[PDB]
Amino acid sequence: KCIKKGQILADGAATVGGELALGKNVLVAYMPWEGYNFEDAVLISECLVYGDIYTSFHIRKYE
Amino acid sequence: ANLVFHNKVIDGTAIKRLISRLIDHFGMAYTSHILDQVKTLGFQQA
Repeated sequence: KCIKKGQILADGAATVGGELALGKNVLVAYMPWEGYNFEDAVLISECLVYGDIYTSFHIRKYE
Repeated sequence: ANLVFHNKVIDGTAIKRLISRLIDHFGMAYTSHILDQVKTLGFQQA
């Protein structure tokens, strides 16, 4: 592939195709559900869990 | 239980006034169970 000076070569973390990508597009409904979204609670599906939709890597350092 | 039969609406003012009258008449132990049941009914209809 021919490249110009200043064009993208690779994508980093939270970056897709040269854009900032901090989240996911998920199917969402806006309704009360048996009090499990009372106040500001959020009810989610297992698909977000076993699909690894919101899985993140966290690295600690011990010196 | 000689409860009056509400037939118009239950808004925020009505439910607050109803609970206060239940505490005076039945006490806090009875009303605590009434609150648990009304909590489920309101959640189940929302």
